[PDB]
This record gives sequence, structure tokens and C-alpha cells, in this order.
Amino acid sequence: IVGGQEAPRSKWPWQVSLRVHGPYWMHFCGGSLIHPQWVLTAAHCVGPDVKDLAALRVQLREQHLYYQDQLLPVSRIIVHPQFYTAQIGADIALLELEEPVKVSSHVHTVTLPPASETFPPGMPCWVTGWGDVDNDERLPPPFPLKQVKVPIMENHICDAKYHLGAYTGDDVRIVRDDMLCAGNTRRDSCQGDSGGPLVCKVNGTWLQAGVVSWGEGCAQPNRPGIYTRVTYYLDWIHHYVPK
Amino acid sequence: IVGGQEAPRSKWPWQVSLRVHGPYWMHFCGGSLIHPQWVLTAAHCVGPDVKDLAALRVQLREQHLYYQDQLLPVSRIIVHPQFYTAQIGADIALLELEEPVKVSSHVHTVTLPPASETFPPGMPCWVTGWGDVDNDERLPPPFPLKQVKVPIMENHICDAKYHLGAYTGDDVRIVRDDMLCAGNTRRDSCQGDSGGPLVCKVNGTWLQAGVVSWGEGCAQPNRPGIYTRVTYYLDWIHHYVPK
Amino acid sequence: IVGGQEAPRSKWPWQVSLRVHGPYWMHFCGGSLIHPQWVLTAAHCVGPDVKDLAALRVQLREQHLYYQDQLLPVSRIIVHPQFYTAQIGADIALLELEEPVKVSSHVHTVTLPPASETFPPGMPCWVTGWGDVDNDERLPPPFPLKQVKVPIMENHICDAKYHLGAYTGDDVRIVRDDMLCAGNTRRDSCQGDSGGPLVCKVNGTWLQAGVVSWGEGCAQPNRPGIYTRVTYYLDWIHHYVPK
Amino acid sequence: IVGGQEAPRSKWPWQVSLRVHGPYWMHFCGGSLIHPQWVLTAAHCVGPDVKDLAALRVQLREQHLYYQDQLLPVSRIIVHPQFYTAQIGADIALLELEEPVKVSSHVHTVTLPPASETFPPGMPCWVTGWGDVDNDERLPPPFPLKQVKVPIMENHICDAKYHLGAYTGDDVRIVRDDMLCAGNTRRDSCQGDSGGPLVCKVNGTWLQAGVVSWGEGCAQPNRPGIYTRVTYYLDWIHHYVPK
Ligand SMILES: Nc1nc2ccccc2[nH]1
Ligand SMILES: Nc1nc2ccccc2[nH]1
Ligand SMILES: Nc1nc2ccccc2[nH]1
Ligand SMILES: Nc1nc2ccccc2[nH]1
Repeated sequence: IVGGQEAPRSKWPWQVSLRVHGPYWMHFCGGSLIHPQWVLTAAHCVGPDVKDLAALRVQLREQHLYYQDQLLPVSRIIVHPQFYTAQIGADIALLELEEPVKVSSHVHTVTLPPASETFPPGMPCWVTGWGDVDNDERLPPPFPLKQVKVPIMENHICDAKYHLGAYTGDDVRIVRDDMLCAGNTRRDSCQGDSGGPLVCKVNGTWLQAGVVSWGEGCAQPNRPGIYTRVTYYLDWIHHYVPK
Repeated sequence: IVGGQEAPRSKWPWQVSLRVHGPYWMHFCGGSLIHPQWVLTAAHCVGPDVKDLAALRVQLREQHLYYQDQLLPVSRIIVHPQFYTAQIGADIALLELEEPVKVSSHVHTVTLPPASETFPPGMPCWVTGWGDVDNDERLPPPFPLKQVKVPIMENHICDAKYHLGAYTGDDVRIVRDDMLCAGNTRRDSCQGDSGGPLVCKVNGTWLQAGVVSWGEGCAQPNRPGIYTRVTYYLDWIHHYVPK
Repeated sequence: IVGGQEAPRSKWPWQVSLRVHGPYWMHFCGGSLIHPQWVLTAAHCVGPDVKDLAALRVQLREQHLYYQDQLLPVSRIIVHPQFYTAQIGADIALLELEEPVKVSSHVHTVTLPPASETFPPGMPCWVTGWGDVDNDERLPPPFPLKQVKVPIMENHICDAKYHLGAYTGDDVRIVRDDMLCAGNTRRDSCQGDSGGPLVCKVNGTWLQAGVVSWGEGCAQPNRPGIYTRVTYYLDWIHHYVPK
Repeated sequence: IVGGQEAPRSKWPWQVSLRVHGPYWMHFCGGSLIHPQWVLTAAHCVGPDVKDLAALRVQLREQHLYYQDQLLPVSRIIVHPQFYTAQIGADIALLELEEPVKVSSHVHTVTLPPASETFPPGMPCWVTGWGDVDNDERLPPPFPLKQVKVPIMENHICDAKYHLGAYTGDDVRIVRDDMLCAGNTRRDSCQGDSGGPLVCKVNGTWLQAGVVSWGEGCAQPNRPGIYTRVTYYLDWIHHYVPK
């Protein structure tokens, strides 16, 4: 996360950390608990090539990474079949936990938006995670969870911006219809935040509007952070996750 | 270049090296001379974002990198407007030199194939460059120009292979129509060879069938090297390069 | 620390961590509390060249680095005037804190040995620190304080071993009189543990026999870890630290 | 080499490059041809621990490293028995070649100074090599041999300088009597130049006064380059090398 601060212990109870086997269970991507037994994340974090379930673990909300770990095994990885690269789209995936987690006020699910829900440009939303605090700058120990308020940006405006200072023809889509943008030159997501949540509070109730997907650098001019638009893939999600 | 060997001094007179400014003019991509004033290369080597021309230089056929340099400045960089990523396609671009080069048996242009040439499996083709000799393994000094004969594979077969061991739906095409596959687990192109030529001997003449574009790793099982299919972009090239 | 394991919460109340300013206050050397206002460490950790005091801070006993930091500033750095390199000797230094610390069962001083104590082979001794767990292998997060029991080895025996597989003349002493050896191919100190304490339980009390100083690699055959022999520098220490 | 330039092809015919087996025969230190079959170099380049001769090779004078290599096998490595570290002294060694070299005007031996020869403070001498051009700054391809004129510095003055800004007692020798210094904040030797020669033209002949040994940083204030004093070890040298 770029341009944000450490999150209060009572904030973002649905945030999760994905760990990969190694000298130690290292954090490589974020995710969100959308059901007691299901985690939502980005496809590029666990694909497109098939990965060994035994080398993956999920860690529920932690104030500091690695300090009070309680790793959970994953029983199944479901990557959207239309996914190959983030730039092409469908950057979304599901992780079925071995056991349904025991929800508490400190750790619980985030609510998904209704199919008709559309987050307007400028609406203040939040992105969270343990990723880099700037281009090539790793989050330093003790690795606190970070948060940053970012305003939603209209898909068309975002697409236009990405063409600025680029050779790509203005008529050639870069930011596609299943993607959403947010952030600016001071606040953005970054490597390591991928798969994590972008939440906006509507009628009270926090709704997850997107999944951290990709971008060109972090907080770079005319290069807003790009997310997978959750509403676009609700049918696919609800094909595996109980409503 | 993975596998293969050092190229004879008389071979590949059209090979060029792209250099980026810094502590020394370092090689970052390949290319080919297709006209005394024009170099053909890959779009991902110079795009999708517009970079400063001043920071780019071209080196014509050299037996070893850096030892006998005579760097040439560029006046224009033109990238296919459809380009954004190599996985999507249109990974091709042109560089116009500030002056026409003098040709000879040691340095001259490569011939482009006629629109109808398909380059089927069994066709004798070679790829050349100063790229890595293996995954994560750079070409060691004195940096000789390497070459390797690679077997052509039909797009449909190649696409099927890229789906093996991947979550991507079988009907979601990975190897696209404007692309071409070549190589195996012993012969392939690698990082650093990008933008370089894949040439095939047809009826006694060398024709550039492709431009080193991308691939998953180098010489990895079920993951042959991918090239931009030159015949697919002949009309675009001819808008800029005199015949 | 190579071998051994995570130290219990109640052990080594005198262990200290030296921090250098930068992206975060990073651990670079060990140390021990020998007086409410003084820390004993290795000269090579802070010398031979004079560095800015401001860029240094001390962290008293804590289970995991960076988690519960309470950094303490230093008013003075005193390095043995005979020091230039660890191999030559006199690798010992003192840090005076700006304020005396409050002691308790969880944080208190370690007892220095009587001038006559020799710490012969067979005596039970432990070395502690947050250093590498193996050659060029850092302690992974959450960075627990490690400990390991190491076997003492007589100086002359150690010296002979250091000559095995070396061009150095047998009569040219390598392990000097102001030094002490401990450890084997399974138990040893390593980079990052430097300045830390080697303590032995004598007549029911813990005495600091040495300070982690140097060695060829970590836990390498015929190359035991080398420590500064505390008894040799008691007079110097007592010139600054009161009883 | 710091602050110098490319050496003319006709100069320094006695310069050699030591290579170590690996992906390629990489340069790791310099040396000088002092006899048709003997190379003089620094002990720390090949010691203190014994290494097998099979992984070592010698390359005679070439304008650019790796370009037109003609590697020579070594029959024996002789390290001074009093050597353990550069800071202690005796940093000198001999490499006996498998065959005597056929000297030419382009490649021949350098002359060793008489036992009584004393190089006065201020005398203009030269140090040559393929080492870093600045701290942590490697020599860029094509790796030309570099040279730099450095003035001799009186031993006492050099020792005094090394104490400035250090904790070491003024009466404790840092630069010893078997060592020699030269260079300033603009011109100096650096990592990779070790084992190489420092030659001074006395009257009308080039004499090798020193062997690049060590220092604190390169071209750093009050930290001139330190070399092993050749006249100090003339007897040891002539014990193996025919006069
Ligand atoms: N702006 C931005 N946000 C990002 C998150 C993950 C990877 C690349 C990114 N670029
Ligand atoms: N086989 C192959 N060739 C490549 C060239 C550039 C990047 C990735 C590649 N994989
Ligand atoms: N064996 C050993 N132990 C060491 C501790 C610090 C630096 C080098 C070392 N080598
Ligand atoms: N000044 C200086 N010259 C050096 C040559 C080799 C290693 C360290 C050095 N420091």
C-alpha cells in the first residue's frame, strides 16, 4: 500500500494473507474472506499454471505478519477459466478452506455487492494489504497491515489515462469492462497487495467492489491502480459460494 | 539463446543489437535490418510506453558485444497501435535510423516473406541473439552472437500444449493467430533475444518468419517459444518501410 | 545462530540488539547488558572507524525483533584502542546508554568472570543471538532469539585446526591468546551474532566467557567459532564500568 | 582502478589476469610476470586456505579481458607462510607456470628493485588493473586494462592518516613496515586490482615497488591504497625465482 497508514486493529476483519512454503511461510498475495469457508483473491496469484495445494496456506486477519500466525490449509483452488493474464482480464479466483472459520467480531466475512450495484466515480473507498509501500520498496518489519483511502475512477477515464504517453491506439482498450480503477499519484495499491480487497461503504455496510489486480508501477502519473470488478463475476462466484 | 552455438562471422548479416544508455551502452534486445534505414524489432522492447529516443542506440552485426561498437542513433520509434502486451499480440515495432547504412556481405538486410508463406513444421529455421543461455543464466563474456535451429510447431498444437498444466479453459485461445511457435526443451530463444529474428530458408533464400516475442520460461516442457508472425503484419510494415 | 533453537522467554535477560538507522531500525549486531547503563559488544560492530552516534540505538531483551521495540539512544561508544581487525584481536567495545535502565527478572545484567577463570573444554556454555541460521542464510521472520549449546575447545587445539588446509605456517599463531574457541559443524555462531555473549554456568552462576567475534564461515569443518576472551580485558572494562 | 584511463597497448607488458573456473573463466585478481615462468601476486588472492590448481588459470597481457583469451595452467601456488590476512601482512605469493613464456616486446617481465632501493615520498608511480572504477562500481565491458599515476606516500604519514577518524590508538600500527602506500582521493587501486603491480620508473627503468594489497574503501579521504612492499620480501622471492 502506497500513501496509507497502519490499520486500526478493529478494521478490515475480512483481510487475509496467502502464504507460500519456503524457509518460512512467506506472504505473496492478499485475499478476503467472503464466506466462512471461502477466500476471494486474484487469479494471477495462483495461476494460470496449476499449483500444489500443499504449498499454500491462508492466514486470517493479523495486525503484524508472521508474529501470531495460525495457518489454515486450503482444500481447493478455483481459478476463473477465462484467465491467462491480468491485462486480458478475469483476474479472479476462489480458495476453499479445509474448514469453515469460526466467525468473530474481530474476524469475519465481507459483503459482496448486489448485481445491480455500481460504485460512482469519486466515491471514497479503501484498499488494504501488506504489499510494497512504494515502487521497489518492501513493507518493513514488523509488517503491519496498511490501509489507504482511494477514490473510484470512471472506467473510460482510466482507460484514457493509460493511453497517455503510450503508443497504443486510443481506440484499443487497455482497461477493460470487467476491470475497475481507483487511486492517484499519492494513494494506490502495489505489488504484494494483489488479490486483496477494495471496499466501499454504501448504505452503511462495507461492500467489496474490487480485487487488487494490476497496474503500471505504483501511484504513477496517469497510471491508476486496476482492480477486477467484483459485480462482473458475481454469477461465477455464486456458482461455488453459498449465497 | 538456449542450446545451439556461437554463430559463424559470415552468418546472419542482418542481426542487430539494441542498446540502452547507462554506465555503458548495454544490450537489452535484438532486432534485424530490413532496409538500409530501418530496423524490425519487438514492441515490448520499446513499449507500450513512450520512452526517450536519446536513450536508445543501434549496433549492427557484431561478432561480440561491446568489443567493436559503432553505435547508431535513432530518429523514430514506431510501435504497432494494437500493442499493449505480448500475450495479447501485435508485438512488433520499427526503428528508423538517422542515416541509411552502407550494405555489404558482412552487413545487409533480411528478406521479408510473401503474405502466403505459412512456415509449416519441418521447415528448417534458426533464431539468433545475445540473450540468456538458460533461465536466469546470462550470456557470459565475451558475449558471442549465438544461433540455434528450432523446430516449428503448428499453432493449434502449440496452443494445446500451453493449456496442459494450466487452469485456463481449453477453448480460451492462448497462442494467437498473429503468433508462431518454435523450439523445444533443448533449443529455444530466451530473455534478451526479444525483438530478434527467427529466419527460415525457403527455396534457397532466408526469410524472416518471426520476431522473438515471449513464452513461459525458456525451453520449458510444454511451453515452446512464441514469436510474432511477420506475414500477419506486412501491410503495416509497408506503410513505413519502402519496398 | 546455527543449530540450537528458539530461546525460552525467561532466558538470557541480558541479551541486547544493536540497531542501525535506515528504512527501519535494523538489527546488525548483538550485545549484553553488564550494568544498568552499559552494554558490552564487539569492536568490529562499531569500529575501527568512528561512526555517528545518532545512527545507533539499543534494544533490550525481547522475544522477537521489531515486534515490541522500545529503542534506547547511546551517549558514548568506547572501543578498545588496540583494535583494528578481529583477526588481530582486542575485538571488544562498550556502549554507554543515555539513561540507566530499570532491571527485573526479564531484563538484567550478566555477571563478568573472575580474572582467573579459564573455561576449559567440557564446561557447559551457550551462545545467543538473532544472526544467520547458516552461511548466507538469514533468520526468517518473526525473528526469534535463538540459543545453542557449544563445546569449548582449547586454544592450542583450535589453532592447529585453523592451520589444516591452509598455507599459513604452523608456528604463525592464528587463534590468539586474547581469543577463545567454541562450536562445531552443527552448533555455532554466525554473522549477525557478533558482539553477542557466550555464557557458561559456573558454580551455579552464569558468567560471560566471551563475545562473538569472528571465524571462517559458520559451522565449517576444522573452523570453530572465535570469541573475544572476556577475562583478558577486565581491567579495560573496569576503567569505564563501575562495580 | 579509480581516476585513471585506458592503458596504451604498448604499456605494462608484464600485467596478468588471474582467472577462476565457473560459467566462464572470470577475472578475480591481477599479477605481474617477474620471470618467464613466474607470476607475482597477492597472497589474499589465493589464500590463506589451499585451493586446487585445476580451478586456476593465468592470462597474459590483453587490451580487453575475455576478448582474445589464451589461458595458461599453473603448476604451483606458493603463498608466504607468514600470511593470514592483508592487515597482518606478508600479503604476497608466487604462481609457477606450466611452461616458460616466450617473451616479446609486447609481453615480457617487469624488473624487481634492488634490496637497497627506496622509493621516495612523492615519486610518481603507476598502478594498473581491471578492477572496479569506484566503490561498488565494476569495470564496464569491453573491460579495458586501466592505469593511473599515484604518488608514493611515506609509511609513517600513511599510518597516521589511517588513525584519523578511527578509535585505534595512535601508537598501535595499522600500516606496517612490510607495507607501502600510494594514491589520493582522486587516484587509487580498488577491488579486483589486488595482486597487481605498482611500478615506478627509476632513472630510466621500470621497477615494481609494490603489490596491490588492501585499503579502506577506494580513493577515500585519509585512506590511501596499501601495497605489499616488494623490497621487504626480495629474499623470499629469490628463494624460488631464478635471478
Ligand atoms: N498501481 C498499481 N497497483 C498495483 C498492484 C499490484 C501490481 C501492480 C500495481 N500497480
Ligand atoms: N522461450 C522464450 N523466449 C522468450 C523471449 C522473451 C521472454 C520469454 C521467452 N521465453
Ligand atoms: N564460525 C563463525 N562464527 C562466526 C560469527 C561471526 C562472524 C563469522 C563467524 N564464523
Ligand atoms: N584503497 C584501496 N585499494 C584497494 C585495492 C583492493 C582492495 C581494497 C582497496 N582499498
